[PDB]
Amino acid sequence: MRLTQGCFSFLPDLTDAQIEKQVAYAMAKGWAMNVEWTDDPHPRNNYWELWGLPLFDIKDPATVMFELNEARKSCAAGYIRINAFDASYGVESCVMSFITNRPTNEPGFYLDRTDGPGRQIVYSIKSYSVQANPEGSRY
Amino acid sequence: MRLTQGCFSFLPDLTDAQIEKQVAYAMAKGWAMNVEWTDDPHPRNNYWELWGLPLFDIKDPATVMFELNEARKSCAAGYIRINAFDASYGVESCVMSFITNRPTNEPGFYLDRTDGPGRQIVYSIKSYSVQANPEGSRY
Amino acid sequence: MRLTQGCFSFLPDLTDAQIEKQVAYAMAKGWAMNVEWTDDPHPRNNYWELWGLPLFDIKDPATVMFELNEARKSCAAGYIRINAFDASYGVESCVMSFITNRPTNEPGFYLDRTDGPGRQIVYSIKSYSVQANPEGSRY
Amino acid sequence: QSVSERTRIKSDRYESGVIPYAKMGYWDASYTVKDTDVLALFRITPQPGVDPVEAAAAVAGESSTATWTVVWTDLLTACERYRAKAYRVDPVPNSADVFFAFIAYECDLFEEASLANLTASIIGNVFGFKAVSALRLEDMRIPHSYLXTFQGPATGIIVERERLNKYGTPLLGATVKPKLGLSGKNYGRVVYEGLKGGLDFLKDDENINSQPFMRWRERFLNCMEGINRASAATGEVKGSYLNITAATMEEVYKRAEYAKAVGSIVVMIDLVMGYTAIQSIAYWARENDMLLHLHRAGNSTYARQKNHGINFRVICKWMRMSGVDHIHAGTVVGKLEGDPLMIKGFYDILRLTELEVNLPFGIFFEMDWASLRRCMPVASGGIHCGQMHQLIHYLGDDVVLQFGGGTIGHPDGIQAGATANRVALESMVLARNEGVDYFDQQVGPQILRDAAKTCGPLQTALDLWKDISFDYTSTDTADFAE
Ligand SMILES: O=C(O)[C@@](O)(COP(=O)(O)O)[C@H](O)[C@H](O)COP(=O)(O)O
Ligand SMILES: [Mg+2]
Repeated sequence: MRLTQGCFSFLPDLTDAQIEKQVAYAMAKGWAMNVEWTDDPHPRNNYWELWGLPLFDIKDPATVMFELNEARKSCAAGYIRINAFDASYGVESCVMSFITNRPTNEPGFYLDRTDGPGRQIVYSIKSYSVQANPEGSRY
Repeated sequence: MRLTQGCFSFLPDLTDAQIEKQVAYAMAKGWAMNVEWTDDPHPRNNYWELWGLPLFDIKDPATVMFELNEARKSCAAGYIRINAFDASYGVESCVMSFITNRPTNEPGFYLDRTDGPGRQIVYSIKSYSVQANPEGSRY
Repeated sequence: MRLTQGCFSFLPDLTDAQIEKQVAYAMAKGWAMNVEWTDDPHPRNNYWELWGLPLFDIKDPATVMFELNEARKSCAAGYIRINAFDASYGVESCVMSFITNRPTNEPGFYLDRTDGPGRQIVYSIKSYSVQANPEGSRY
Repeated sequence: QSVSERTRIKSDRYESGVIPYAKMGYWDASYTVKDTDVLALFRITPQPGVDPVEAAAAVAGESSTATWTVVWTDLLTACERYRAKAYRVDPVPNSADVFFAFIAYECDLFEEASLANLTASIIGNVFGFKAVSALRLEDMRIPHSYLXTFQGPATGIIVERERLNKYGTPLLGATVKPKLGLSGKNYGRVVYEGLKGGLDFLKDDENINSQPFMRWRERFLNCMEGINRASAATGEVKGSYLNITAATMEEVYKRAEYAKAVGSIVVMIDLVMGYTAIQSIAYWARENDMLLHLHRAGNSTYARQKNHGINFRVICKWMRMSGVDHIHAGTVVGKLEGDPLMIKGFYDILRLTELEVNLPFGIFFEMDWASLRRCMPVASGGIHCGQMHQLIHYLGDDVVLQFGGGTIGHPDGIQAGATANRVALESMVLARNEGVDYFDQQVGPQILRDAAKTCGPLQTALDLWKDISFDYTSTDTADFAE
């Protein structure tokens, strides 16, 4: 299955030319880009691993693509995303996150069902990849 | 084990001739037939996957059987059921569901026990097929 | 003080002839009259003493008036009112009530204050006439 | 080819795409209404070029089951049954671009005992629809069966009078003034004075809740002293509408419980609290032996104009259903909008056991009230005792006449003010019952000038205010004269 976290995951994987273009839109808006990695695709996995500090004081898109490529080569199989952060008052948050890499095969998830009170079911989402292997060797 | 959901699962697997006779009965009553697929056999898996829309304007059991047979060719190894919907005031629900296809070999379930307060057990039913492999590749 | 229960008590004490006219109004509207007596003027004295039964059958004001004066002559010093009662569906209640007689020297009431929690006060309205003497010798 | 495509719905009705609301079975010129149907009368101004039947059907459909395009999911339901029917459209008298549209909704569409749900369907979306330039809900036929799920008034006219021990004349009240700024101490003063002078009630202003100048507990405690002092001085049950209106429902209860605990006979709420808090506090009022006076704050934002909104007569029905004991319904002759015909219909809706069609009074549907109790209309806003003959004639017996400024404005003090109003009232009623033609422009003023000869405070109130009138054109008028 496709992993449809990120805001462009209903389109085909982005080319380096397309990623560079979104990175340019974000940088013209004065937002800070950062690169993040994980091999836990769970929807509740807030904190993907940081690839360096965010690239705060940076005005050339190719510098972000350069860091994207170092991440792609250095990091294990899994997912990489680029986020855009706006520190302006009243935002102070990420305002764009999209997937740049995904594994060749993602098995996805099952739904674990525990009986609660009455008819209530206690739900748990379980990644096949995460349950089979540790971080670093899941895909 | 045999999954004994559906209303005829203590009889031998229904032939196509027997299935059509039940389809023909449902459609003589004015009921809407649909075809559904799953490879999660859990008791509380309400929502199997729709094989298209329910066949509302369809007067011919043979057309229903055709969609059953097309579902059989296109769907991954699993379970297929046929339901008959009655839209009448007083019913507005399914009135007949039975299994048309079942896997060669269904490992079944185990009962997972978590200690609750006192002597209470918190129970979860776990499918072997589902825990081991993702949807589309469980049988 | 003047006890201002009843509905014409900011007007002067009604004459027999003014009472007959109020009775006429009520009889022409189909209502039932009755006469009642008390020497407890407490505002929460819901039940004054019946003088006979209500006059449901009667077709002539003079009958109510004749009963008023018989009550006047038999009852001790106190209060008499005439009530009009409407048995109609959606009423089933008194629709008119006015004082016909009141003793000359009504001392009235004092407010009796008991300390409750915090600043709250427990009020009891106390009648001078009632606390000094029993029913029948209060005025 | 693919399964989605082979199983497409191909019927005229459930094939995909937009068809008009009239061709979706939301219109039927010969539907026969059932005694269990919710009926609604709408005043519809269709946009230039939109058909009058189409707009009526559109309103039916988007207030029941429809949307803008066809959905196969209808067929999982008994969709014939759930669809509302626009079933009659007449043109509005003296206009060929405004229509009366009658719509019938099936009983099962509505959550039992929920005005929130009734209104969610009936006013939810349709007033903002583009195809319609204006829309007004004029009347509704609430069927017996739906009505029996509701409490109706907590106390109601009959039991209210019994708890008060006051039968025969309209009841009497005054709003405390100035609206804002008074300390609880001084509030308790005004309440004592007014009640002692003859008033049955005083009330907090709609916007007196709890503010820097006066916090609510101070007002309640000081008013209770004032109230009980008044009743000790008069031998009458007295009260003041203690306002329990608040931000949260927890605070409203807290205030209601406080009112109850210190012995108050009555509490008020504002309509801006909204329907769900109103229903809550109406159940509470039944269960805790409390009169519930509804001030209709905010009403005239939707109720004023004839081309668009909700007619106050429907608000009457909804509020009597929810169970408030009092509701303001206009004066005719005071400072607030009131056409005599429309006010009369409002009063009938609140007071009668049933309604018969009477188009001049704005009563479009006949309707049983299902022995739900009767709601006490309140007549308030810029009125005075020089108008008493008009008040009695227009508003009848079961009503509370409120004179905030007409009591407190009195040059000889608050007690003088109250006494003037009650003598006024009692003499006028006395006179009506005797057969006198009190409503005649000569006789009425004379009955009061005669009453003034033995009441000093009345002469003064007649001298000060007898010129005063609010002679202006109405906005909410009938479409049928008398
Ligand atoms: O705030 C006011 O103006 C009043 O206190 C009237 O005071 P006065 O008696 O001193 O004029 C009432 O709340 C309004 O009459 C309500 O209007 P309606 O009755 O139309 O709901
Ligand atoms: Mg006010």
